Amino acid sequence: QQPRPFFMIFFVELWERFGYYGVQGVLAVFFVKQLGFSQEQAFVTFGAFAALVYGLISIGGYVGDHLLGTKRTIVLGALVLAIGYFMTGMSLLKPDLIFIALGTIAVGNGLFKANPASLLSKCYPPKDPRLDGAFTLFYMSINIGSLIALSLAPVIADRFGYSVTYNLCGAGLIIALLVYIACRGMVKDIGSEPDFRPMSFSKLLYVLLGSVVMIFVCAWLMHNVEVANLVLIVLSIVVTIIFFRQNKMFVAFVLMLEAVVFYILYAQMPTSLNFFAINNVHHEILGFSINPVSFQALNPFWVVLASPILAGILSMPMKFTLGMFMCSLGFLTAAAAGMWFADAQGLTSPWFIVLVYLFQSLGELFISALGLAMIAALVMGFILGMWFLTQAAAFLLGGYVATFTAVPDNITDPLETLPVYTNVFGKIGLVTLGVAVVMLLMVPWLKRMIA
Amino acid sequence: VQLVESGGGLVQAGGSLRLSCAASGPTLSNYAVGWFRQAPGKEREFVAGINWSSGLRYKDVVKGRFTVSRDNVKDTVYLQMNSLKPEDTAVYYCAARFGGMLPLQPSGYANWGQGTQVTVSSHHHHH
Ligand SMILES: CCCCCCCCCCCCO[C@@H]1O[C@H](CO)[C@@H](O[C@H]2O[C@H](CO)[C@@H](O)[C@H](O)[C@H]2O)[C@H](O)[C@H]1O
Ligand SMILES: CCCCCCCCCCCC
Ligand SMILES: CCCCCCCCCC
Ligand SMILES: CCCCCCCC
Ligand SMILES: CCCCCC
Repeated sequence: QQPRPFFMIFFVELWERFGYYGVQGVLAVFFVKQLGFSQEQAFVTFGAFAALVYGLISIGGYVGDHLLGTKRTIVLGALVLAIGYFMTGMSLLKPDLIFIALGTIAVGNGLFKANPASLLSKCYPPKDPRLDGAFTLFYMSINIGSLIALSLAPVIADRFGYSVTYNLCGAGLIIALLVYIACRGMVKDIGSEPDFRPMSFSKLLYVLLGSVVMIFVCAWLMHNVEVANLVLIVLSIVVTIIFFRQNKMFVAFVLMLEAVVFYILYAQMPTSLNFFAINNVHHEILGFSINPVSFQALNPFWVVLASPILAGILSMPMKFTLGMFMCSLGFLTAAAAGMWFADAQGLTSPWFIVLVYLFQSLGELFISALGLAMIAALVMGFILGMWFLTQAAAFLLGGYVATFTAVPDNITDPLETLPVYTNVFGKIGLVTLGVAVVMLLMVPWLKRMIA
Repeated sequence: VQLVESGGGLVQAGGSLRLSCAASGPTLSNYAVGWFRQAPGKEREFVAGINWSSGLRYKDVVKGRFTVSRDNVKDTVYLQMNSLKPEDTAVYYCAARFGGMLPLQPSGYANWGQGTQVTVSSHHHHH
């Protein structure tokens, strides 16, 4: 049904994302248990880490386009990522390695992420209809990888420990690298223009030097968030000031403010929503005992189901507004499950958490898929810069928001934590409901401006 | 998933037993461990427990007398019972729930030891 290179790209993507989510799903619990952070520290640090993971993507896109090539940067990024995962394994012996390891992962991701998408959209002539299908299939592969990692990574960590987990993440990166290399043949005429000239060692050296400077800067930032806050505040206010000095770009700015809200919301799945599942939800479903951390796998799961369906089934400000409403509903459902359908002992049905994740995934299916690709139809380099900037700012802010649900180590009564989760979740759901209402109000104006 | 209880016995009032809960596959470090007891004719009731980061919880009637503690090296959880009274006579279960919470009812806990008999007799020396 699809070209031969499609399936290569599909599986390299699956394994890379398997490693990444194998880390994300266990990271905050790792900060709390293994490094003895308090939940407030773990949440803000996870914030900084995601912020860099998503802020650095722009760079990898540019390095693949104009310095090194696309297939080269896929190899380079996979190698730096495997090194990061193995470093994180080695952090258990050497704890002071942890931040450096995370920085490596961030930089590794920043170099790698944008390229396979580029590679994929060159396996097809410019108007081949199959494109859309492949893209959704591409998304599904990401989510299959995510689905598997979040399912098994915590189980593995509990029965064998964080070193074995992280090394499995590495091993998955190595598997992706071997697939790509053993299929170099299939991509012999595919790539960007630097993939067919010989490799400039000058540029390669600059990319290595800068990668390493960026690794040490990531590590400095995740250990000292207080200054990461200021770095991104100044960078953001200044890039909006040079956006406000310099009609479709204004609709892009409104769409980015809403995407920022949606990313603040997405940031909760690995932190506060995770700890809500740990603390106030039954750890059994259909009679099976499950590790509560595995509940995060519910996000990719619904995506994997609903994206075919929803790909089989207005336009831009409308779909954005729809997604906003969906996320609003996810948090109102969480708060309501806490406030009214709890046991005498403060525990709640995991079916309520399944519904939360369904609402969240639908919101993702609208906002995340559309906004990035269609901010590009509204448009440019400066706005990807600012788009990744503000998404990173969103993750920082999400971590700060998570801290409102943080629980001291000595609390052991679900009935004492339950009111805290429901107060924060209700307030979140209500604020984003107001936001989606204003969005709806502004929808027709924006549609006229887009035309 | 599977806990091994140990330490039960017959003791005289004012005496002392120590129960112990260890686990097989998983590490008990990621678990709150509660000790429940079922007295003849009654339902399982929460005695005492310790969460994954050393938070403690106790039933009123055992405060002062029962101490919960955790050896993370040996991967074991201990319950010291001093000043035992005849109403402490029961089957004692340990239960493990992942994380930092210690709910009060047996339904908040998915992994369960086999039980151990504790009997405390009114036996006193003759005056
Ligand atoms: C809702 C999404 C659920 C994701 C799917 C879960 C992954 C499948 C488990 C891997 C194979 C089963 O292996 C094992 O089975 C038992 C019962 O099933 C589970 O339960 C056991 O382990 C986990 C963590 O190790 C404990 O939190 C749990 O209370 C314990 O009893 C675990 O899930 C898994 O360690
Ligand atoms: C495919 C050709 C292999 C090129 C590898 C060059 C490695 C240079 C490392 C420089 C050290 C900083
Ligand atoms: C005293 C512990 C310090 C650990 C630093 C480890 C660096 C390893 C680089 C590969
Ligand atoms: C496609 C060839 C990749 C060369 C980069 C290797 C970096 C050590
Ligand atoms: C652009 C909104 C930033 C909010 C920071 C407190």
